[PDB]
Amino acid sequence: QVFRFYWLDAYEDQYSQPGVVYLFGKVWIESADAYVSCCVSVKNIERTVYLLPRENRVQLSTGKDTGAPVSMMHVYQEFNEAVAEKYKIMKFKSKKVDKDYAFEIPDVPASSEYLEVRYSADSPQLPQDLKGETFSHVFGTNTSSLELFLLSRKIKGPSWLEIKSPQLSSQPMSWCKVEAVVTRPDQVSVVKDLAPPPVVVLSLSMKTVQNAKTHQNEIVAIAALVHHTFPLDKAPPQPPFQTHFCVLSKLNDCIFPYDYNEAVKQKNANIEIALTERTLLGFFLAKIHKIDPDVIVGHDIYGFDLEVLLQRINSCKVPFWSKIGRLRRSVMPKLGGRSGFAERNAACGRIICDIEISAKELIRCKSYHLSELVHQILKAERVVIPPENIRNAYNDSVHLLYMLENTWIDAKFILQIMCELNVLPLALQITNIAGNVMSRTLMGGRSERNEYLLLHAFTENNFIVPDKPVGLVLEPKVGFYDKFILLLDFNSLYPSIIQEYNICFTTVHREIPELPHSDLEMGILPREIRKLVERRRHVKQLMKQPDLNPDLYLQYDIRQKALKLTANSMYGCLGFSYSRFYAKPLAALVTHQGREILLHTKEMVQKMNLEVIYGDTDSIMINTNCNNLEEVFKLGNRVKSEINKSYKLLEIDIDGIFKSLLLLKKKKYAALTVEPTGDGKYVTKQELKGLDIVRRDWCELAKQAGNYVISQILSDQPRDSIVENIQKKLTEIGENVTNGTVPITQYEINKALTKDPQDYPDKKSLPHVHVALWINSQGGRKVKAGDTISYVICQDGSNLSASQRAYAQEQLQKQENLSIDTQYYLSQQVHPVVARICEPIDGIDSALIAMWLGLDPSQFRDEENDALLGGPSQLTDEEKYRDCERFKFFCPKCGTENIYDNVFDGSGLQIEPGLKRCSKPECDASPLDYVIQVHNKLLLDIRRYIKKYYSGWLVCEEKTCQNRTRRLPLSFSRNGPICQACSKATLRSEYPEKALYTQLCFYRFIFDWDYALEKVVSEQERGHLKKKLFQESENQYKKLKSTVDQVLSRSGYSEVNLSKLFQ
Amino acid sequence: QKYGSRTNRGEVVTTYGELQGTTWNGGSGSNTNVELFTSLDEPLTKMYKFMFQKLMDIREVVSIKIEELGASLKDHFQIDEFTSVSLPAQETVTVLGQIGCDSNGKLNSKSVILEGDREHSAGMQVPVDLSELKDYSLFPGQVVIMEGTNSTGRRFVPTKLYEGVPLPFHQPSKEFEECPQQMVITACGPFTTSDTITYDALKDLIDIVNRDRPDICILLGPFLDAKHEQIENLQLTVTFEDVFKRCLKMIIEGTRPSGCHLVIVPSLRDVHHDPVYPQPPFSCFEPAKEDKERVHFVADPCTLSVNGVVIGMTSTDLLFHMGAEEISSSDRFSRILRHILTQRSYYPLYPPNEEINIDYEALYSYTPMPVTPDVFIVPSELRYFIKDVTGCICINPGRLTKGLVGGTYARFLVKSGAMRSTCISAQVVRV
Amino acid sequence: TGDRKGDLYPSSLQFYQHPPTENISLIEFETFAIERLKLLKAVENLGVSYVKNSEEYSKKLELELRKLKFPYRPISDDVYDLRRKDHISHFILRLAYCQSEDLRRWFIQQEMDLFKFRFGLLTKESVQEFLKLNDLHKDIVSIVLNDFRAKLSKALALSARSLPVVQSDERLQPLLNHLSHSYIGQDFSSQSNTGKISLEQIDGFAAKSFPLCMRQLHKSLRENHHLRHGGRMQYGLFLKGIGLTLEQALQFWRLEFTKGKVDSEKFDKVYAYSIRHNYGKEGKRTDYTPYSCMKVILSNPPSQGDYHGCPFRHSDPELLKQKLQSFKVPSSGINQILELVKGMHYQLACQKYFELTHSVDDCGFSLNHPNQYFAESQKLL
Ligand code: SF4
Ligand SMILES: [Zn+2]
Ligand SMILES: [Zn+2]
Repeated sequence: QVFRFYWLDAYEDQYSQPGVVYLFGKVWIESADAYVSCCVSVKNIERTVYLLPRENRVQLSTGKDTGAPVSMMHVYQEFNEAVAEKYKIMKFKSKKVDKDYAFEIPDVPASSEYLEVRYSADSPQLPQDLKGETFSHVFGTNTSSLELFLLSRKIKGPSWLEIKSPQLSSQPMSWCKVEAVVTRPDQVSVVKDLAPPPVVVLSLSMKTVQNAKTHQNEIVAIAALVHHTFPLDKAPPQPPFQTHFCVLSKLNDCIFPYDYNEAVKQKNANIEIALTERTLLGFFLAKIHKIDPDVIVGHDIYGFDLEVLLQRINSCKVPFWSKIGRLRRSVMPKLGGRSGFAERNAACGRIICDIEISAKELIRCKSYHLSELVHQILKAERVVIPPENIRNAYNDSVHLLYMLENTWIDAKFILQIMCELNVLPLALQITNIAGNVMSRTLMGGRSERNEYLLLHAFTENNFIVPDKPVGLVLEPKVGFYDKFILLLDFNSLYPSIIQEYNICFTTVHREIPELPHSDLEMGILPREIRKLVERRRHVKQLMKQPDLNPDLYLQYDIRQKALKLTANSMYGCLGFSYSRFYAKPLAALVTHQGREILLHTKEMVQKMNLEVIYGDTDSIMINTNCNNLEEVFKLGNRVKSEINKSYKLLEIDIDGIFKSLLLLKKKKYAALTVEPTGDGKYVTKQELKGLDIVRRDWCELAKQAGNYVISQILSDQPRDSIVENIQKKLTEIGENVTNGTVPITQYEINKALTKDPQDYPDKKSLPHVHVALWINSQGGRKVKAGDTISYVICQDGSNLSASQRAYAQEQLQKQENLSIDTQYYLSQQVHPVVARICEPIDGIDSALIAMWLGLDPSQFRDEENDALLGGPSQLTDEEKYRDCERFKFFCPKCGTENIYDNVFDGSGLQIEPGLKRCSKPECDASPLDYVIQVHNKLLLDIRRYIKKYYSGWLVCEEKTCQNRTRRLPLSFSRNGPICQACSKATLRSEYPEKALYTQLCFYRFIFDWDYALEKVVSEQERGHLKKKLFQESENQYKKLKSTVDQVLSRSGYSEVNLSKLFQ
Repeated sequence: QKYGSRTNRGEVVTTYGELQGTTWNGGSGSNTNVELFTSLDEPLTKMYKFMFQKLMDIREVVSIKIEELGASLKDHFQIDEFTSVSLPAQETVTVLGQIGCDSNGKLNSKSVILEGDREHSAGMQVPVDLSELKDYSLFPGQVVIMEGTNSTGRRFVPTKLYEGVPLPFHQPSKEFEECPQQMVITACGPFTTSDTITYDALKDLIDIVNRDRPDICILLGPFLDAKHEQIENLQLTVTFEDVFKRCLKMIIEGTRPSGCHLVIVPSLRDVHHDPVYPQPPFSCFEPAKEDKERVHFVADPCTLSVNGVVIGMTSTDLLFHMGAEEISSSDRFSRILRHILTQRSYYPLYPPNEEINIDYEALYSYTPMPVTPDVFIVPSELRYFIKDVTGCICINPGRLTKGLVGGTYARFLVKSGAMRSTCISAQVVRV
Repeated sequence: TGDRKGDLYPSSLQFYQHPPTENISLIEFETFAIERLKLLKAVENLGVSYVKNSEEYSKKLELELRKLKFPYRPISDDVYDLRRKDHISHFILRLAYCQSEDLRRWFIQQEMDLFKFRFGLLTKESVQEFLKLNDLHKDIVSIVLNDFRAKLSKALALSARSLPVVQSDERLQPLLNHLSHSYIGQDFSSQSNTGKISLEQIDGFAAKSFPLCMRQLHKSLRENHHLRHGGRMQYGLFLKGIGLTLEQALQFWRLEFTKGKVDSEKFDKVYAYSIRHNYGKEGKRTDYTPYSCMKVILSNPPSQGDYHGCPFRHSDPELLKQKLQSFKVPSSGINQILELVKGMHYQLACQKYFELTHSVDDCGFSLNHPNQYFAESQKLL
């Protein structure tokens, strides 16, 4: 008897049953004319271990070579005598094998003969660090049974497998229709060329509610959409589902509405009413068992749905939790811990598709919440029932039916997003190319996907695979660009580097290792990357053929996408520390070569009179400087040619075109995306990335101002017209505000109360908390957390900060002593929202915007450009010290302040040291007399500045956040600490180290007699100052400079350790 | 005027331990061996370049602090696995982190956040809901392990707060078994009255030292207070260094008859010294050849070994700094002292108070407590006390001068291996 | 050997084998880096302009070495200092010139040139001394240079391998990442004493004193009565550099724009602020600082309808030739200029133009700023 079945998933339990692996899949039944789920148990997978012989026998006690050549008979004898019995190994098979090894373990020859020992999986496991007198290392001690099986039988992803001499299980082991057992793994063979079977897909959504008392999420509704024959090689079906079911429950003393049953029946749907959560979960498990989906698709299914399901099953004491999966398990899986939610295998034997992970892999979006995915992929609108409304829906049957329909619509959206992205065909192709388990392909994250490609490649070439473990950025050129902008995709950079330079585990010696010599033949990893690239090229060439079947076109498109994804992901095997194949030298070499390529590309583009306005290992953003799209395409082709000339295997593509671009940061820009319709005509679409304001307490005035500014920027007009229009609108808004023509409703600011107002530590500085406290004091409906406070900043003649002058609108209309603080509404509401978009434009600054609004610019006043104009090292003294506080000394006699900013005061023969005469003409006191006081004041000022620096105040760089905190968070982006108020901008030091260093340098400057004489002072003035009558002043100034010199000598910013730089 | 006419001179305001006679006498530092506690980490004995802190370095130091304390606590409690703080948790998980306030104000039960380390949480934060915790005592910068659940993925709800684990005490060698009991007089600045710069209280204390002949005299700063009204308004006719030199000469020369080992600890309020914590020792004074072996310029904080007895001391007002931020479910000073001992740092508060400059690399290198000290000198603006916290005698002698009126000092007797009663007796006495 | 010296610097020439181990100041670091950058740029310019065996090359290189105080002649404390300079600066520039192969090559070339020059100044005795200290007539230098080059290339590779350790030092990132694009001329932001210029003079200046980059803009402003942002900045700042006062500039621009599609009110509302900022001391340092040649060449490339930039770089060669023909410059000179442009020696091309227009074989200065150009023209009157 031969058992043919198409396998989809595998499960291994190393601790429970050694040497047994379960394969789940489809088996054709003629009695039913349909495919049914089947579980096949493969047992007796023997541990395979490789013992590495030594050159000369070594006495382990002393560690000294005995000089006796070690043949493999010696290793066999040592294993049979010492190792075999010492670890309770009874029966084993030994053999001599020739294997290669080019991985990260010292003292293992590239090619060598090993003793291969195969013994049952029930026997104990040898230590990883096992060593003997005859053998030095032991490989493969912890190899998993599933890995051994897949690599031994050459099973690469889902496929049709034939089983010879299948048996019948004594007792059911799975929740599958058919079961079979194979005693020897050699009985499973890979059939070829047959088509995949259809699969059952179940899209699942559930509504839960948080219990304020038990602090747990109670599943209150579940909706499921089922397609029983879902293709994996054809186009997604229309409609994507055939059947569906829904289950609804009451929320534990939230009784159903009077006529729930009648309404549900009238709806004429497959709705089941459960009187308890326990019954709901039992019904769900029964339905999952009966339907038996091969794929369950959800949103955040790994992280939320499955975890909540298991918690509610073990809380309500629901039997047969394992019906969620396919294997009969008694003990629930351990919590995620470090591995993650996905790597728990709650639904073992079922492929769980989380559209969050799949979307993150296959499509770029502003966010991966379900509503955003619905908006971007399906171009639809998704209605979110607020949490407080779910429990209020149990008042009317209509509301409850609406909630259930919302769950059904969410399931439909999940299935539609899965179908549109073609997640399942792509997962199948990726699994087949890599040769791993499909479940781990759809898990994502750190799950093994390309490690299996490398494992197959190395095993096919007589290698001992390693045991499983147990980037330059061209910073954005912020600004506005009215010319076409070219986006080039460099995702193929690292595979191209590996191919071109022949970087491999076998070609690089393991500081960044030197490049392999050109004489060496291609390595295994470069060969695999080349195979993938050439396969994609062949598939694309076949696709270019005209008059082709659309179905085959879709198949080839999916295959090409899978090949590209695999090729681009290959690098992760070498780069990631958790990788099975982690090789720090190889990753470092690849990164260094990538840096070189990026810098050379920048140089080329610059030589072509174009501008690289952004650059990263994944993309390049170039300023074409052209107003014609045809010339843009020509320049793109020319750039591709110039790059390919210096790097043949680096293949680049154009990822998009922008007609206009306001760029503040990668992921922070506004642009006019260009979609070319052919024949030189295109369509422009606005695209704003990263411009949303996290803070929602903004008056409508500021929101409208920002919207108008963005509209002007994203118009096809030149720069001058845009700036003129912006100035017009800002002046108009300022005049309207000052003339009181603005509707009062547009001054209202709404802010949510996330706590009781008395519980805010910073209540004094918070205006909405002030208004909430006032509201509570009045004696009406007290405002608790979750309430929205509306307020207007009003001037009342109090000389109090704007936070204290916050009033409710009714109070403003009633008191008659309250007026809207127009200055606040123009400086703190409109100006930030407008400058966050207008400041990047060259020629517009915050001061100019303030001037246009009608404010006082006085209150609002790139390294490459600095180098082009002299650099930080060639600044004049005035520019170097223009932000430094000057030395203030109060005269002991008259008490008038003296400001010192230079060593010398006056011109010509009237020039004398500053500390010689008081600034008050009527005062005859000489500060040089009270030099002890000057010394003390200098020390106090130095202490003040050091305290300011060590205060460690941080401000958010975002104008619309400007969060000020003393606490440095451990959460860092590539640019620095991530602001915890908005979670999207970097925290910058208010008083950086450079500021303190420059302040101390300035205090040294204002007492540097010699420097002032040489540089600052003129010729005649120098002559007049280089005589006697000033020697005492010179000595006192030298003493005073000694203090600042002493302080600076203790500063780490003023010293460069050349030993640390050059090594 | 007020200080000179005081009537409660010599009054014993607080007592602890074995009752002693009305008069205390010492060995004049004859059979006395004073050194810095020899631990694995080298001590702070010289100035270190400062004013250059990279945010990355601060991040690394804080993360490794959390990681190291969490590793020790995990080994002690046999905790299996730590879980990322930010991730949702439907079932109970154990999470390691540090406490903080979600805003710049003072911490309260509704403003608590837990920030994880880089190893287990990628530095992510999470709000904390203390409704299900029956008993707790939390301050910012406190490394904690909690069992709790995060059902919404947005608010962590602790159900268990693991207790602190203090370091083991010191096991003295027999080398000092035959040494006699040693007398230690400890006083903290300011040493001059608010309206004078003559150091009258210091003169009285020196007279007391010469009268009683203690074996060690521990003087904690400030010695030239920065907040002194004369200093701030620039009325001094001599440089700060000169005033400090005069004060140190007075102290050292005046104690010559007593032959007492002087241990000088700097303060962040020393207007003449480097304003950075951990504070390096004073280095502007060179004792005469006849006092080199008697004067010990130590760093803030300091761990001293006196005939095997380990004395911890810090000039920083730890209790005032942490009292302003500690939140409890229901003696407050005892709780704060136990927090300091269990965190194993002489300054566990993060962010620090507004009055202390912290160099975080130096903080990592020098603040760690080697062992749990037998005596812990912690001067504070708060009231004087002698408390027994987990077997450590924490002494707050107050400050020698309290504004215009005289203050207090402390005297205690220490012998290694006594009875654990390494502190025979202790008394807070008036000047 | 005054206070802290030693035998670390026996001979003037060295192969730069042992990195320095001292602790220097940030000011010293920056000064040394910039000084050696000036020296290497001077070497490159002299190599392009003259034949390396020529006596003019030797004289000019000696003058540059004396001006920047580098070792060139064959242990007094001062001498020691110079050698230390050389030793540290070199390695600093290594850190600057190892990121990209192009840069590496450039560095190597310049270094080799300098080394050769220095060897040519070694007396036979000294030469032997050198050959001994490093464990080693006309032809010998070649071999020495070969060795040097080998070593230097290796060193640069190593430096490129040790780059991640340096990028974390923000203090040194702005310098090293951009040294190759660092302006090494004089400052023009602070006018101090720029003289008094009447508006009536400006046109005359454009005949002979304005470099082409500015001349073009002037022409555009006098033809279309308007300039785009780029040009507005460039030209206006240039005017500031030549001494136009704020009021003067306001008049100038006013009139010009008023001569088309602009009325006084408009100039007061939209454009005036620009000029004001150009004459202020607040901004991003690109708003009140006259643009240098490099700033004009390597930043803000003009698009169609933009009349700013460097003509020697941003104009098609043929077009440029035509332009030169319009200026009636002798054909041979034109050829020279074009050759220089083909070598990307744009500034040098401009210099040659200067030398032709003023009929001076040697200008006596290195062109790195348009305002400098103007000033020299006026010095020649
Ligand atoms: S080289 Fe300099 S001065 Fe000459 S045209 Fe170019 S930018 Fe102007
Ligand atoms: Zn005066
Ligand atoms: Zn922020």
